[PDB]
Amino acid sequence: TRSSRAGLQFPVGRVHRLLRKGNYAERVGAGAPVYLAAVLEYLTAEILELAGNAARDNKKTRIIPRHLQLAVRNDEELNKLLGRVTIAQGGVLPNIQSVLLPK
Amino acid sequence: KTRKESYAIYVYKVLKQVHPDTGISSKAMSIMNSFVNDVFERIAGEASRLAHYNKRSTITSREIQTAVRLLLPGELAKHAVSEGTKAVTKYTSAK
DNA sequence: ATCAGAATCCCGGTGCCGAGGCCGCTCAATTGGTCGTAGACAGCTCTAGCACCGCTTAAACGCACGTACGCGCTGTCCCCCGCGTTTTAACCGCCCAGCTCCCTGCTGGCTCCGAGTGGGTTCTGCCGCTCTCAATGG
DNA sequence: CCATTGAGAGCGGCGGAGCCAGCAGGGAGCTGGGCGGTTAAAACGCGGGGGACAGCGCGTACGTGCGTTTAAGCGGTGCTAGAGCTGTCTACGACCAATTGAGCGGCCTCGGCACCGGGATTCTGAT
Repeated sequence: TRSSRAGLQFPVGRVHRLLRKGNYAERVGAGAPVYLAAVLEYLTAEILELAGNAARDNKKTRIIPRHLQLAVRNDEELNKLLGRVTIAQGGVLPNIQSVLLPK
Repeated sequence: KTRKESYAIYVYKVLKQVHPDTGISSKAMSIMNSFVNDVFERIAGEASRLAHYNKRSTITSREIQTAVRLLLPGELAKHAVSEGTKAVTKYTSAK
């Protein structure tokens, strides 16, 4: 493969195909399917990280959409990135405005 | 019975790399796959304009790189460039 | 606070269906390889970006004053709240329809095609490779 | 008496008309999906509390004006850095073909977790 040759889990082949076929440019370098597959791999790790955490915190062995949402909205940097994305079955973070609380 | 692709199995392998004793639902699996494709477009897209902007025909790891720096928030970008520059050099090692 | 009193949480039992795993096939990836061109890189020129100055003055700053708006208070009246009853929209049992069971219709295959009679002429596989005989060479 | 071998001869091959059979193509059975019955979310009833909103008044901050003060804008001159245009060589990518397992659908069993009925707690409102 090449996932091997770059220590990646993410299909370095698949990616090289998709760049060429998805009409981004005439020609496509050798490093880029690797650079990108990596960045894709990197980021899917950070999510899987904090969601899993969240599934532990929420006492489950399996990650459901909520755990993703919690991971995402609680992370300041990830939340920005997915600033315009609604995640199916995410729900919302619990947040109740002060002045609404009892006295 | 059509052979529809995804990133499912690799998402999993990476899941094991980070949370070995943890699993995932199909519903969340879709979200991970959606996430991957969305991010792939956004980076690929930026890269594409980058090339054009600079009257050049090739999307190299460099184009991808700077694409990443426009697409990602300070810290997440930072690590991304790492893993990016790393796996590339490690790739150009082997042959 | 101090009370009971809800409503909510956490817990142990049970249960079922989607996770996560393996079976094996196939098609996308990888390999080895050629060809040419995009773009790297070194050379060169020529724009406009930076710098720096002083004459001019329009803009900015700083303060004085009071006006009219921010907001804090009150006071009233009613619009939504929570608790509850009845109507309606959603979940379980029956009846009707799609997946299914039956007939209807074209085409290929098979059989038959008058009795009798006379005469005629043509047609019973053909080559060739081994075993045997007894003629005839020494 | 001895003897290779031509010749003899024999076997292994080299038209036309009319019934039934087969098939393929189009409706309405019994298991799935759409309507009736039951039953849970919604519309309505009831009535009281607190929030909206309007009025008022106080206190003060922000608009206005003027005199003082600061530096923007002007155009004018000088300097070279860097962009943009140029010119050669070649590395890296696309493209073609042939071989190989990574990845997908299809498969079954199994356990993480939805379900709940009981007992543990953590508040809310009344007092």
